[PDB]
Amino acid sequence: ISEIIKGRIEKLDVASQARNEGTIVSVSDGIVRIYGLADVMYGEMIEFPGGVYGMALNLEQDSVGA
Amino acid sequence: SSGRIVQIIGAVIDVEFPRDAVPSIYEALKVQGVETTLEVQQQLGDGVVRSIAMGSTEGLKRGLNVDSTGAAISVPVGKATLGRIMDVLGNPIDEAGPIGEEERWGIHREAPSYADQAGGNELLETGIKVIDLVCPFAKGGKVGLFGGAGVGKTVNMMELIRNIAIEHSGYSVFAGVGERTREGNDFYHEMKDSNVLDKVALVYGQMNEPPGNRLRVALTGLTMAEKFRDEGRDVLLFIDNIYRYTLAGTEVSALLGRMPSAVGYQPTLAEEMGVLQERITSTKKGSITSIQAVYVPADDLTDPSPATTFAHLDATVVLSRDIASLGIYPAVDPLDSTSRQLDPLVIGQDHYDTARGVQYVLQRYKELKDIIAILGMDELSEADKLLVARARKIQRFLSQPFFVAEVFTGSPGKYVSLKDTIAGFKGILNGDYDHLPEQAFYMVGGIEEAVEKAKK
Amino acid sequence: SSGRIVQIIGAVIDVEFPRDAVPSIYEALKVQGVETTLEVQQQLGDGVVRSIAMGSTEGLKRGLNVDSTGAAISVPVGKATLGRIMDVLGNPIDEAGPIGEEERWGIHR
Amino acid sequence: AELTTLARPYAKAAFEYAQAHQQLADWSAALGVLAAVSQDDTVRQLLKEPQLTSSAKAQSLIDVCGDKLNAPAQNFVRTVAENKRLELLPTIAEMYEQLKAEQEKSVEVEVTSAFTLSKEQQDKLAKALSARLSREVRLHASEDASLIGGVIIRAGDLVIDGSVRGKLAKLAEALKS
Ligand SMILES: Nc1ncnc2c1ncn2[C@@H]1O[C@H](COP(=O)(O)OP(=O)(O)O)[C@@H](O)[C@H]1O
Ligand SMILES: [Mg+2]
Repeated sequence: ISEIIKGRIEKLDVASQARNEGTIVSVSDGIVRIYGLADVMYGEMIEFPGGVYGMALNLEQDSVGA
Repeated sequence: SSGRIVQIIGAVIDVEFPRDAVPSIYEALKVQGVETTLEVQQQLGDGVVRSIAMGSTEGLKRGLNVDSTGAAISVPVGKATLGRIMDVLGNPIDEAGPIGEEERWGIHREAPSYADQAGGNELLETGIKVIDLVCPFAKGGKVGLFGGAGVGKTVNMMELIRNIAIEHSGYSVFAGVGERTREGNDFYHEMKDSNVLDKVALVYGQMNEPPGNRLRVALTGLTMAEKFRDEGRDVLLFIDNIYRYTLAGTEVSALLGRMPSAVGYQPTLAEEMGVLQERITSTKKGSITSIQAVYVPADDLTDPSPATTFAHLDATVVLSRDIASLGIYPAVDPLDSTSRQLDPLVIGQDHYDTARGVQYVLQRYKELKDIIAILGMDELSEADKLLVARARKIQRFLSQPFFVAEVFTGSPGKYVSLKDTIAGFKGILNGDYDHLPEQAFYMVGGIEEAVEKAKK
Repeated sequence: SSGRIVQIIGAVIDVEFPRDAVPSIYEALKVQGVETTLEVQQQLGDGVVRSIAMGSTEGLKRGLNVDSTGAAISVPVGKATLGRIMDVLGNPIDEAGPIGEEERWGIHR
Repeated sequence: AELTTLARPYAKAAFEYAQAHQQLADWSAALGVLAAVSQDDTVRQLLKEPQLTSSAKAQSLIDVCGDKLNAPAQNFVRTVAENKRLELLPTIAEMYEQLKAEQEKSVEVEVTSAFTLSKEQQDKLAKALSARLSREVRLHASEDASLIGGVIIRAGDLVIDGSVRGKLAKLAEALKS
């Protein structure tokens, strides 16, 4: 709306996250939910710390189930 | 306009379009880059459509642009489709290059109106004793081969194709729905080697293909048959398994947001079946004669899918696992099979009395079987001992060597005419063969070959 | 660090921890005012973990402090266990005093 | 569920507090600013991060708005964030005006004429519409070149159509039925 409200946002420190990277949100029974993997293809392989690998199966709207 | 993939889950894909450019129900969409087609099944709201992939989704991602085609799947129709193998989208799946189409029709259509239906009772001879006797088929009628797994649905259909399609002067459509890819190859080489491939259109959607492909293959084959019927021609339509159409709907129904009904089936089982089955009919322009194979889950004829199918057919042929387990083929149950043609006004009083006479003897034998098992055969009346001997002869005289089954039996095939069938069963019921052993009637053909077999 | 019981339903308890101190799956946790032991089953997000109580939950309430032990349930092993009765957590239940253990092993391998 | 179903409790809470403290215009401005800010692409993204806590997301939305939210509206924003409902602010803002309109006894009418805009025409229709609805009317006239001649009046779910295109529709169904 106003030039003031249009401002402030550049000092909000939102930055960005690469389309090929995401972050783990929850871990249950061998299923991991990830936020941010925008370029994932169904059945593609995901790399986690420690050399653990996963396979993307649910490409839902705001979360990837691996 | 253009849309973006927003949600991929198995074979189901959601595509979001501008709220002023939402594609219609059943409309075809194309993914940019990837070679994949999506059909709109539901309009969720806010410019989003729910669609099913007509291919694989392993290469699909969120955010891929999707294009609206403005229409439903359009497949090629007419003379250019004869002697060709095609997929659900109508693409050629043979190496013979492109098809010279002069028109494309949409797979979705209304059923012919109540005023367009036509009634005919022309008797169609098949050459099989059990069918020609208890299940007489009619030209322009609907036939169903009901049976479980491993009882003869494909084999029997191939024999009919051979005893009818090869002689049939008109064209023919063969649709392999959820079939084994090996059966499709054997049949293609068989039609090609027999020189009959020139008058048969082949559409294949086997078990290795995505649910959406197996859900629309039947509409593609039927759309080609409807173009020929509407030209005023007489057509034959053979469907390998129409159950795979219902199953593809069950596999995708839950992901489409539908609550399940009884026996874990889609709540739209009877309407999805009626919408397909009402188009396979003979109108006042041309006549479609159709043979469908109907799979029976776990051999249970009361299962919702088989149970909803009987009302759509004129001739119902039932194959029994208990008869096949005794090495008797065709494994047709003469007490569960029925036809609208089994009427004295249509087939004559002699044929009708012979068929009812055979059924009466077999029903009486079915209730004497337990007596014979516990007490034994000597504790029966003289009339019952004679009836049990004739029932066992009739049960073996219904077996027949087939030309398409020589690789399985080693024995040459036989074609029996309707006159010969009636004579052979009338003779056994009358008592003209009460001296020959029951083994003489097993796998022979006409009644003379039983007389020759008995001596040896 | 220390978490707070945020939810209790029968034998299952949810505990919230600071985002930089969330316990790993199967890590053992102890409730401060009753010393009841909990085993982490899954991580739900927002620093919240779900656990199963290794005892009765009667008398527990929301807001109680919970301590993470840094390891799974560990029990005594070797010759010292012969002729002794123990519970699920490796405590003696035969009134014969403490177990003369030289080492303990985690129960997940 | 429908966003309207999820936003109904929050919109009604804002309205019943605003009415009891003579703030029906302050909350109107605050809810409108909150809706706008939350819809911005940079703010949209910030509000969907797994690293930030509910309080951190709530605070960030208050700092961008500033003076536009009074103490009570600031507490309401925190309550919506604590419950994880910050994606419903545009809907909460819409439903608040509807409750207020029924209270002030007013309607925002959407008149659409065939090529005409005139004060003589507006005041001639607005008295009859006000009398029929038993409410004050805030006309929002516009142009609809599609119409051969006449006007379509939309008020709530009521739609009074007096356009020649409507007469053509009636004439067309009558022949085929
Ligand atoms: N008429 C027949 N004569 C001999 N064997 C037969 C006959 N019909 C079926 N069989 C046996 O069963 C198989 C045919 O089953 P098939 O027709 O594929 O059944 P379905 O389609 O019902 O699964 C053959 O391989 C053979 O072993
Ligand atoms: Mg088969």
